[PDB]
Amino acid sequence: AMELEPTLFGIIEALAPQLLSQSHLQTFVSDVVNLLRSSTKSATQLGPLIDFYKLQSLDSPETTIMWHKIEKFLDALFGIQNTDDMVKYLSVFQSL
Repeated sequence: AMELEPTLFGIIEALAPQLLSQSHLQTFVSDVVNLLRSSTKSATQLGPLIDFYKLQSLDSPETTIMWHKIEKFLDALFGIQNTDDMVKYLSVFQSL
């Protein structure tokens, strides 16, 4: 029953309330899933993606931590190589 893009949308908003606008969080989720479903992952395109959004963001201790939780959440996600394990991982973060 879990579908990937709205699940990620919900988790990111729970990690980082109000950090991104609705429109930008959706664009971010779409770019994340595009990288996640790419055939072969090269280097670490994920961190550069996140760094790009972080340039547009606020310096404050709250938002710094929000971005750290996002990048650790996504780093582990991009380590998961099969779908049932991914569902399990996401279902854990759905408690937040």
